[PDB]
Amino acid sequence: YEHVTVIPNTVGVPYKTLVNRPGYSPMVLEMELLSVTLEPTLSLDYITCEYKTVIPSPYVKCCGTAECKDKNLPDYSCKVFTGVYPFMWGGAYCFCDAENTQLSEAHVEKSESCKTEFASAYRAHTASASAKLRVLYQGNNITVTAYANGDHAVTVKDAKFIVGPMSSAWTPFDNKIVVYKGDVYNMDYPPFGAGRPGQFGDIQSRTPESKDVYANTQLVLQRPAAGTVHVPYSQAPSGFKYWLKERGASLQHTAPFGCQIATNPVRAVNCAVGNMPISIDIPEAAFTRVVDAPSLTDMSCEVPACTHSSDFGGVAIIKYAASKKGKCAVHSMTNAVTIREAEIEVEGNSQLQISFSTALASAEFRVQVCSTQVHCAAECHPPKDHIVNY
Amino acid sequence: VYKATRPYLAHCPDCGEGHSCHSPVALERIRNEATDGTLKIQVSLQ
Repeated sequence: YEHVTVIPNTVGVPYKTLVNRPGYSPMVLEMELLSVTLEPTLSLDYITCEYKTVIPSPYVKCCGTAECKDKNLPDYSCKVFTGVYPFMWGGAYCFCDAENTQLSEAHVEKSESCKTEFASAYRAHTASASAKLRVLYQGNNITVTAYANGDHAVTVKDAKFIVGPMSSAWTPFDNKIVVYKGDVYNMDYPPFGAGRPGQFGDIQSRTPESKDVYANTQLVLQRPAAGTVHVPYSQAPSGFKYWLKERGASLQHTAPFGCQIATNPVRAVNCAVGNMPISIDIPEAAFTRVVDAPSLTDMSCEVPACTHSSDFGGVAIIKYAASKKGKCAVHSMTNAVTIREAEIEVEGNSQLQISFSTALASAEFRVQVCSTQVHCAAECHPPKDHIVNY
Repeated sequence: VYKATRPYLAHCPDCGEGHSCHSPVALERIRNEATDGTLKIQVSLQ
């Protein structure tokens, strides 16, 4: 028998489902989906980190004019300064008074820190939804791990489970994302070879092992001081260092629906988004016939204690007169109230105690023990909250 | 490796009281990538 139901996509909330196979005693199944993971497919565009300014010894051409050649290097800067007369500890470096030139050279590469301190630019597309669950099946807890696509059958204790498809295809990760250690950011990052100086992407490396890097850092070489051998320069400060302080709060703090964000791999956890359909093909052996199950008669219900809250604040005592000894399923016929226990051991001319949860001050509900219903009248009082820490 | 290399004199903008000199303790590069606050300082001497 195939039982089809729909539960909201919320982890840590046990849901009760009534399985009613015609000519067979009702079956109560408790279903709870712990974690819900939304892992998007990533495509690495580039890596960014703090840049490094490689400045070799300046070419001081004594009595001659140096020539700048166009070098294919990131942020390559070359400038030949005329009328230079530099000094060292033991006097002038050049024989000539005039006609001495200094060739200043500079280029930008990845810093030594790039393997340790870096941000990754990813293209996020089509999030794969996965769930961890728990089913109270035949008085025992069974764990079913399946893809929430509606086309992945997982069989546990002869019961076939088909989870999904997810009502929401949402994945907390726009098309373009940026990852730094344990933090994920939704950012429309500049493409490779389009990074601006002093901003995220001033230096771009396709992979962290890449040899040739892109660089656009506002490197401008300045004229050296009179009689001084040095390479003065003006440069836009590190875009990665600037982003580290300007990034703001990560997705773990800003994402709606109380999403928890994790890395390695990047995923949205507990993104309570939408609902989840559940299909359970329960085998014939699990079911017990109405004749084989005890018959409930002369039923009465009393509520000695009730508090309307999120947890099971209500207590109900149900008196009965059972035809034989056996297991009976307990289920609330009113959607306003939910019962904690799914199965109770029935005896004879005895009584049973149940725990229930409701939000109503005046709770009117029907309890189905096996195949017979009993009306419960409850006057539930407000809780202290206040505030609770779960 | 120090049999091939040697300490040197290089330009320093302030050798004391804001005056420039050919320093035997000239500063080359100060690295501050360490998040623990440790500074890796490069000097002209050995």
